[PDB]
This record gives sequence, structure tokens and C-alpha cells, in this order.
Amino acid sequence: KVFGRCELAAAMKRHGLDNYRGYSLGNWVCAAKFESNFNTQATNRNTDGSTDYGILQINSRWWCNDGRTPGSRNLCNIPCSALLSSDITASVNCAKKIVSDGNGMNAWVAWRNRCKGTDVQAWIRGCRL
Ligand SMILES: C[N+](C)(C)CCO
Ligand SMILES: [Cl-]
Ligand code: NA
Repeated sequence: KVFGRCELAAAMKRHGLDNYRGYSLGNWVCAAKFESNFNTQATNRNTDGSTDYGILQINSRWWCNDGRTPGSRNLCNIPCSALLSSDITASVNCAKKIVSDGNGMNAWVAWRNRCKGTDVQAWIRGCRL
């Protein structure tokens, strides 16, 4: 599924992301925009052979099992495919574990390089929330 902007902001809020670990909703929307263009089916292979999955491009090195990332963990206890569902519940739940891991939203390099420090509220501007 490709979410609309305000559609995704609404789903994220309903699953308790808005201000989670102190990150306002625009931060999550901006990160998903640059990680996946709001497409739940987005995948991207990394140089190390791990893969990133879903709206927040969560990585198989640590967070999910895909059966093809040697030496990796599955700290969210999920198949990476669950991260590609139209229902964002597994991506949100695993994102809450990632953003709690110590480095906050710096875990997502596209958030640090394209969202951090910017006027992230613009991403939820005009949305009924
Ligand atoms: C969300 N991760 C930390 C797993 C990677 C970003 O693409
Ligand atoms: Cl933080
Ligand atoms: Na894994």
C-alpha cells in the first residue's frame, strides 16, 4: 500500500507514535517519506547483504528475520515480510523498539540526514488528526 501523507500520519498516531520517545509525529512522517515514499512494500538491499523492509526501512541485520542475513538477529521477533503489510502495526511496534535502543531516530540515516533539525511539522500540516 502507498499511504497518503495525512493518511499515514493518522495511522501512526493511532498506533501511538506521536511523541513516542519525544519524537513528534512530523518526524515519523518525514522519516517514512524519505525511507519508503510511504510505500509499505519498499525493500532495499544493503551492501552487507541485509535488507531494509517497509515504510520505515527496518533492517534484517538486527530487527527481523528474513532467513538470508547471516549472523543477524530478530529483535522485533517478526518475519521481515510482516513489515511489508498494508497494516502498519508490525512496523510501528518494531520502530518503537528501535527508537528506544539508545540513539533515538538517528537509527534511521535518512531521518538524520533529511529530517533532523528541519521544520518537520510541515509533514502533518493540514491533516485532520
Ligand atoms: C530502521 N533501521 C534502523 C533498521 C534502519 C533504517 O533504514
Ligand atoms: Cl532521543
Ligand atoms: Na535478522
